[PDB]
Amino acid sequence: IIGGEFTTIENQPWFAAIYRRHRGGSVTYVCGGSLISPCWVISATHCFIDYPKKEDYIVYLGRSRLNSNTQGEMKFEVENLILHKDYSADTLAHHNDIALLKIRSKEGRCAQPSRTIQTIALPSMYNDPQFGTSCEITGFGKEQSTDYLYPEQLKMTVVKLISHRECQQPHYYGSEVTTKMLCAADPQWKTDSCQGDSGGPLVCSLQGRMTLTGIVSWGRGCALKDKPGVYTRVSHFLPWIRSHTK
Amino acid sequence: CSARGLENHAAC
Repeated sequence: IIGGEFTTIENQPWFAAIYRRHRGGSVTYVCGGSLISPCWVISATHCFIDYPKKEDYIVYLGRSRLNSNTQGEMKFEVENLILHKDYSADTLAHHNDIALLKIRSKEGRCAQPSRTIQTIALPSMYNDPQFGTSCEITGFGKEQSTDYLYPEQLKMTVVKLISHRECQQPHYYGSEVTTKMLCAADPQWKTDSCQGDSGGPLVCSLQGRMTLTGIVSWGRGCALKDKPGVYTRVSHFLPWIRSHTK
Repeated sequence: CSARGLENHAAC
């Protein structure tokens, strides 16, 4: 998250921290995700496509720090890793960038809701906030584009939704953005998602309800003029999600 | 590789 503010998991208790274990045993952060039911996390396919083996991953819930345990957290293996059949990628753009992880602990259990671990609601179909609406993004991704390290503390920021028609303009992303994607940015381009924020939540308040509007997917740079963040538009994948949640 | 869409990719 470029700019924004530090936070803790109470302020985004559906946020899932996804890591990958290496051959040799080191563990590294991959991507964010969101808890949509006790046994399911939703994320982005591009996070997993090069290493698509479920036994490679570890999922934490209730975690506010990247490399240190948070009191109350829970740790899960990945019982199933479901990537979208029609995934593709450009040089920049990722299509159908959505993934489901079914989570199960060493004891065989799913998430247990607590002050630090909650589900987030999915949107009603084809129902998105109007352009210019302020929504929030959360993650452990870089704080500057040139950084080498990820922040140790979770961050969040606010960005505003951009119309299809505006995001479509050559000097933005032209044809790269489809109707199954949502653009969002800061009016001064000063805050954004970045590397390592992928898979995480874009949350808007919809009919007085906090709703998973988007999933962090792609962008040219970060916090770059005329280059918004691009999000998978969750309201256009409800049959896919409904069906795969077994 | 320095940005979003290539997280966890072998070529990065």
